Amino acid sequence: GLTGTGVLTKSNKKFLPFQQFGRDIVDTTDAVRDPQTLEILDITPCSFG
Amino acid sequence: FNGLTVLPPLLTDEMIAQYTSALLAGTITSGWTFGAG
Repeated sequence: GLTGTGVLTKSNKKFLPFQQFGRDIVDTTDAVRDPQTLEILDITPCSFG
Repeated sequence: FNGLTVLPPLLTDEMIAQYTSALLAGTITSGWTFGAG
């Protein structure tokens, strides 16, 4: 259900066994979890300017 | 972010430091003569 766009890379975040996604101070999604692999992935906005 | 961009300044800190050093040198070597000629 969580939709968006960006680049998916590997991060060193240590989530909890009951956490799904992560948010920052400005309340924007920057990290999710794989429902099939349970891997820590970070989301970065694509290039613009 | 969502369309917010910060523009860098034109003059770097090294140029401001050079300007300050030149002002100090002109003050300690000449005084008040380099400002009017």
